[PDB]
Amino acid sequence: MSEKIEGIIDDLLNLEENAHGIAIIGKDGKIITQTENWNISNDLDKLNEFLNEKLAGITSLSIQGIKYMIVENTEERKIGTNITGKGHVVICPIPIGGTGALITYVNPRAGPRDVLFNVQEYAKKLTDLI
Repeated sequence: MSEKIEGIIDDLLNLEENAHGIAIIGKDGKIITQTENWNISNDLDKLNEFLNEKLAGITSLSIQGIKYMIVENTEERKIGTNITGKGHVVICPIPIGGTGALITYVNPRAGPRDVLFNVQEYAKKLTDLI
């Protein structure tokens, strides 16, 4: 963790109104940082399993007791939506198809595709820092 990474996250949160939570997984599979409104620590093994699964598949992912149905899975972005109104999650691998990730909890009132432009770009900003 660094203040450079903290600066990037703060910039993303101020820029992207529908980013309601952030977590970063380092290239080693460990949590670098996360926003204080959630904790993904007890779900890290399942998150890493999903992040690193090769496609040619995992259909749901639970984070902190919220079940997300997987509606999109590429090397660039993986999207889960809770279907009881609890929100969405967007996982952007760092690098594309890699072992690090920028994870965004998405405002329940938004669609998860709404944050993609910003989160995919900010994932690329973290390439050399994680």
